[PDB]
Amino acid sequence: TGKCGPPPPIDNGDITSFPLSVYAPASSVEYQCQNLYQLEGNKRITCRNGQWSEPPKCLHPCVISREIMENYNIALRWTAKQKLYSRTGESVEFVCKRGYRLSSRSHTLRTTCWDGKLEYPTCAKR
Amino acid sequence: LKTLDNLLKTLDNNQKQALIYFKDKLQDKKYLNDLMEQQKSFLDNLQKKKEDPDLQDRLKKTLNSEYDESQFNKLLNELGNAKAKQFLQQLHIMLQSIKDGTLTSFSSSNFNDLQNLEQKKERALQYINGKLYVEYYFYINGISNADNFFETIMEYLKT
Repeated sequence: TGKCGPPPPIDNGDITSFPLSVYAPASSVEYQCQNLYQLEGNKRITCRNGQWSEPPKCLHPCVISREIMENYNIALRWTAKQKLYSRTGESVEFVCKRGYRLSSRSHTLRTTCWDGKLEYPTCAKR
Repeated sequence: LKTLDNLLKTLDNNQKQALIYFKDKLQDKKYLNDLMEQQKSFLDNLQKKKEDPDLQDRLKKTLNSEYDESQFNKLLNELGNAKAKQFLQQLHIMLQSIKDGTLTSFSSSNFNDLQNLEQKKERALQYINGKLYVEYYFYINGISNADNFFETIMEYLKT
């Protein structure tokens, strides 16, 4: 029979329903991520003839480092805060600190967070 | 007064309203805290890195935060008609993008602690106003020249 067992576990995520031991053919389950994690892939998985479709992933947020910002002579735009949690897929906006100009390629002041990884711009003494 | 009229003759209603807006923020003492924080933060960097003692000693003194119409007109004259119109036009776009809720920056992580668009609009407006004020009084005080004012404020006004 085209019956599946329990749907697969995913790091920092879980299914929206209570976990059953056996699943009927063409039955489906949906996933959710932990608070600051971002779902990447399809939200739903289906039991297709004894096998589940590919589960999504829950990608890590980026933690904006005060020390990196100080070493690169940058600051967060729009805020006085030097601490920020950025989700995967979101853009982070920076500015050069006063007395510094951009030394990295243009458009590096606006950059995307991806699974805990962020490329910080660099500024150098004017 | 001739050069000032020679600039105003080249400005549309959008640029003229941005001029009224900028001048209005320069007359608002509520932004003085922003200038003192910027002053302290800039002096602390120079002290830490043991750089430019002449500038540090000027930064230990009190900055002038008084508005004067002649000094305002001198900044516009030193920028020249072209840069002054580019600056007022970009100020218009920034303010319109905040008003319309279309400012791309609104989708950034930088605003993701805020629950609604009105809060986002308020953060953006209060930050732009503080930057217009800080940049003008750093110029008035001789820490930056007209060209530095232009390039620095255009970074903050980018949409």
